[PDB]
Amino acid sequence: WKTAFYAVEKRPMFFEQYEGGSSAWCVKYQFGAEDGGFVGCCEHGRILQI
Amino acid sequence: TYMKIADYGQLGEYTCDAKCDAEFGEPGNIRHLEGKTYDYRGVFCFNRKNLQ
Repeated sequence: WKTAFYAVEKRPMFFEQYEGGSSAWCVKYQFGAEDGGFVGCCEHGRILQI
Repeated sequence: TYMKIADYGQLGEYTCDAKCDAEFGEPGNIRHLEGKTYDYRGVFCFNRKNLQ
């Protein structure tokens, strides 16, 4: 697995008060994260079926 | 000239405690008006001997 499938991480989870859309009586929070993944060389794995 | 502020508006309203907003209120006027000043003058003469 260390070379058959790679995981790509760009920016971890983050939270922030969304100034704008939030007034003196109601807050609007906004969270997010950015990541991805792909396969490496797929002659390194295998799968079992019926 | 000078200021004359007419009347403060009605701003607050005692809204319900659910809405995420206020409600607009009436404005106030200031009425920058002016005023002038007058002058007062006159004269009087004399002789010179008849005053000595």
